[PDB]
Amino acid sequence: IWLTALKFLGKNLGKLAKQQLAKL
Repeated sequence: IWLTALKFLGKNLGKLAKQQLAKL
């Protein structure tokens, strides 16, 4: 479930993208 995890990690990835936005 590596490609899947990438989605979660992506969830973690974007959730982060938000941390970037919030600050922006």
